[PDB]
Amino acid sequence: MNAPPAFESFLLFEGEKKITINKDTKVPNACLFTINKEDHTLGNIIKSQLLKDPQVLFAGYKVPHPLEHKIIIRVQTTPDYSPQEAFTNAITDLISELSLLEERFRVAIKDKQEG
Amino acid sequence: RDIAKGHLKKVTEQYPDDVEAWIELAQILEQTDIQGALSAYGTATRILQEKVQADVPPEILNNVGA
Amino acid sequence: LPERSGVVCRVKYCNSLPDIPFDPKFI
Amino acid sequence: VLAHKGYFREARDVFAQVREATADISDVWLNLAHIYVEQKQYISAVQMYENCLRKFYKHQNTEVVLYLARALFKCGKLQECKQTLLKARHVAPSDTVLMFNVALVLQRLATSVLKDEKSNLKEVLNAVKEL
Amino acid sequence: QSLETRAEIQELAMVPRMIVTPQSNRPVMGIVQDTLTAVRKFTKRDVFLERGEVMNLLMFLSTWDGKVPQPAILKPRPLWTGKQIFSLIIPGHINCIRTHSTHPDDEDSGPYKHISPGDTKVVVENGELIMGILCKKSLGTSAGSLVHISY
Amino acid sequence: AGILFEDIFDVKDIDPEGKKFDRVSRLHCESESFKMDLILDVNIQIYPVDLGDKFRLVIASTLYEDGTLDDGEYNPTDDRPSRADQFEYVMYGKVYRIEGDETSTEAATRLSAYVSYGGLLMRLQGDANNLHGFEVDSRVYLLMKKLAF
Amino acid sequence: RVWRTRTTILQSTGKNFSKNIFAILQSVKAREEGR
Amino acid sequence: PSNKAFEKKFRFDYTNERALRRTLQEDLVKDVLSNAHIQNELEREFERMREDREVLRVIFPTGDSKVVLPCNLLRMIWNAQKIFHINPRLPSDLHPIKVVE
Repeated sequence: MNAPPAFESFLLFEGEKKITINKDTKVPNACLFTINKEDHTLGNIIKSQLLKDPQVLFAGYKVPHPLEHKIIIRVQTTPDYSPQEAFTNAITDLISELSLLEERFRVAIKDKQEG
Repeated sequence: RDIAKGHLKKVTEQYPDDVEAWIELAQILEQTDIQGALSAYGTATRILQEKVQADVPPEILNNVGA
Repeated sequence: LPERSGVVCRVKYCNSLPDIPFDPKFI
Repeated sequence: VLAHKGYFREARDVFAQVREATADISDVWLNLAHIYVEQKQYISAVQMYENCLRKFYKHQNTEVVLYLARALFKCGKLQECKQTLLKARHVAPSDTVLMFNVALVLQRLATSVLKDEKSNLKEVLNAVKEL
Repeated sequence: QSLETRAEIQELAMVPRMIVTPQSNRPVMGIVQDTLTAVRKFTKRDVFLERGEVMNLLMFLSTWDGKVPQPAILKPRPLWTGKQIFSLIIPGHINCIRTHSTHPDDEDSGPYKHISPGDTKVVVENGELIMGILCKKSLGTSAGSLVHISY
Repeated sequence: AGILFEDIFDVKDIDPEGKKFDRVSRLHCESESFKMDLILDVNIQIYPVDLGDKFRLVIASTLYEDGTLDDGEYNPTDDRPSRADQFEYVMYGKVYRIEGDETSTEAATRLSAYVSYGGLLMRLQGDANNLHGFEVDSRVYLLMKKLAF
Repeated sequence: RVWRTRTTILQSTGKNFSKNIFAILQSVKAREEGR
Repeated sequence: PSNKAFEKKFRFDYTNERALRRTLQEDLVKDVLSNAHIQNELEREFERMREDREVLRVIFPTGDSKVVLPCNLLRMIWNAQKIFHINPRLPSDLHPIKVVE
């Protein structure tokens, strides 16, 4: 009776932003990004990508509550580079990795199949 | 000398009754492992008496002393 | 004013030769 | 040569780098200890001279004992400075440089006892005869 | 169904005011079950975390001020001890000393009383964990427990 | 400066009382010049050391060559020249106890500085003259290097 | 056979001093030339 | 604690001037060394503690020193040392009379 329909785990309602930017009060150059309708699948990859940024002082993420289809990513960067632009870059390059991998798996298969 | 030490060690490991491999190793060990040289000269001393059943040469004793 | 008198010791920066090594000879 | 040329800053760093390979060259300990005296880190110099004497000399080496006395004087161990030079005079009494240093330590200790009126009678009587 | 009642419960029966029981003056809530074994495991002397791991753990601290503590081991590459990360969990300046469950009773009697070989003898100072491994003896519903002092 | 202490030590015993932990072991070391005694627990997994190993130990209050007294935070972004750059192993922690032969009649001749490296214990037991930069409950760095001979 | 001689007695157990002291001489040489 | 252990731990005899210079400053020890009032203040305080000791000895037979009490002085003292960075290695500026009053 109280099962939320499974689509509520990923479908955004009217007005819900897929991502929400919030400033951190405890430290400078730090934000908490709240992704709605998401889980660990998208969060850990972004976290790991942020760990590659030399201008990221702190980066990690949580799903405030597993029964809540919402996650909280915290980013903290150097004074010359905001956590927001860090997030921008951490999206910009993670997509790049997956796109290049798509091309390499596609060619490795076409070379494997009838070749 | 280091290559010789490594190979002579392998010889003593394969043939612990090979008195010559032990003393030659001792001769190299004198430079870098005085206890190792003592161990080799002592081992040659021990092997001669127990397994080859020949008396121990004084050179080994002198080297043990030195 | 007379510059403060230290303990009388002739300053020697040394580089003394080591004793000649006459170590016992291996046979 | 850098030390004789007055370049103690580099010379100390060099003597330290040589010392890293071996603990058996007294001159490296002595050169370091001399610079420690020149750099006024007298405690370290005293510690080097004390252990150098115990490790390398089977007898009290008057050279090291004198270097120690020079450091001890500045180190505030006037009691040990006095005792070290008295030991040195006991060892080499015909060496007039050591005899001078003994007289100097007696003078410097008395100078302290004689400046402050809080100093007692045995101290003053010792200071008078010692002086 | 009324403010005069809602407030009365809020100021008299609310949970945080109820951490300690007058029944025995000791706490009745403690770190228990799964998280207690895990914290014991976490507090061992050989528990290490890098920044990629540490920054994941700090995501779950509410009162953390957002400032990473200097790592207990700096070279060849920065490593934090579990107790080091745990020091960020402790609020304010707490000061407490407890004995871990595996503490040899004669470990404080012989030498190494202040430097326990078995890493027993829990010590919290200035709100930081300096020594020992945590268990029911130091984190449970017992007098002198760390939460008792926190309260 | 900020170099609270410095000497050459050699490992005389690894967890003689037996290994209680896997990645960490006790080191019972002694110095050469100041004749200092040292008990140090090291992460033997990342920095394995064997018995009889010689290491240069330099307890300093800070990692900066200028001795400008750091603040105890971890910061991966650090542009300043650091002593660790020319050092192999470095630990960091607070002094949690100092102990000497003090008596109701006279002060101690020897000082024992207890330090906890975030859980990793250390005890540098010495004299009341070397342990001068040492003050209880203070941040310090171990700055040590094994001597490659 | 003896390994320690008047030449080898002067040599270190394993440390090479050239690279560091020549780096120091890089500083000293400029001072000796008055640069 | 025995009478001897009790005295050596709670009396604070002011006759051992050496211990006083070890513990208090020169500007504090001269009152306990020369002021008869200050000495009586301490003697009275020690007598106060002695009397409390006889009391406790009749309050608590079986010598059960462990007790349940309002404020944790033992912990609180430590808390104070950490809050003010007391560092028990210097002579203290707390004149004993400040304590008694």
